Amino acid sequence: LNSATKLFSVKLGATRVIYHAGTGATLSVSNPQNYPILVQSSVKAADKSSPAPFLVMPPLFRLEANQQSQLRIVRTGGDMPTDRETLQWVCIKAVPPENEPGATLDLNLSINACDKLIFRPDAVKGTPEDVAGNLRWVETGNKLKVENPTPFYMNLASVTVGGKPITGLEYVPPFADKTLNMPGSHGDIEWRVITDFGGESHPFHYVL
Amino acid sequence: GSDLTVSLIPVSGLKAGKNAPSAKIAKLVVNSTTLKEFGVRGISNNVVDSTGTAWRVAGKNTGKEIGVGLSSDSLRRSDSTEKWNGVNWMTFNSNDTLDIVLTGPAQNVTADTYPITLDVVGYQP
Repeated sequence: LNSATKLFSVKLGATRVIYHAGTGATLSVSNPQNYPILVQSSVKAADKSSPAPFLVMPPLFRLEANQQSQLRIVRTGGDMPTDRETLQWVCIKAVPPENEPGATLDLNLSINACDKLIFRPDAVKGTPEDVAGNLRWVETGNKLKVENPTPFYMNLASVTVGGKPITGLEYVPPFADKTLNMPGSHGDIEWRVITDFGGESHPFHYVL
Repeated sequence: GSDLTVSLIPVSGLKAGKNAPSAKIAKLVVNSTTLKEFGVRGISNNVVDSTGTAWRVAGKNTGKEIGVGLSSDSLRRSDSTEKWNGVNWMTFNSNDTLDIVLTGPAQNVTADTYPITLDVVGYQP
């Protein structure tokens, strides 16, 4: 067959990065391809469009075949709240070389692996999993409201109502509420959050 | 599974001369054990929609254009359209595969090599 398959991948050392105010942060990047790739690393605000007051070093480089390298993340400015987390996205775009050459296709890809970059002020102590039991759940109609009274982003891994999973989950920002679609349930609510180290927490249980 | 892995796979059908209407020409597969959804746009000289899901691509040797894009069945699989980095992205469940077709009415295609590049984004939960 005429046209070749494009396979393309990039490996990140973690699925989130916690930027602890008092200390810069790091993120590993690896190239599973047998050829060099270009790596462009940027940080976007929570709107996923506006550029954030953080830079990645190196911001643009060529990663060799099979090479693993460490990126450094630095807060450059901005006025960060001192009493709650701030969420950004660090996006690692990877681009292969152009391919070497009836009707045929020359198929190629560009991929972007984005991780939450969560800025944690010094005054915000502990981790979200310590207080994720404090999420409140209120049913109104076919919608489930979750209230987060804590200074952390709550990055839900899982919510089930009567064993029925909720999909289209979104993070719950600090001191804020979010609305989820009821999964046709109910009574018993179980939730897990993704921890600072990428694993799922133990479940928390609540009854409405 | 750990890592973002994307395959763009050519499918049998594309030929020089008259093609079947909406003929499939490629298949997109996005694999990650942690991702729930992805966005995809064609990377292109031109765009027909604000979503970058239909565009024209020119042959390397002749410069003749073909129209390509997501099948109308792939499009119906979209969950939402989001604005990410200044542009509209259609989002998809990371468990769906998508089809790229020759768009619109039957196309008469000149023997050439046509480059197609797709840009894929995954925001990790």
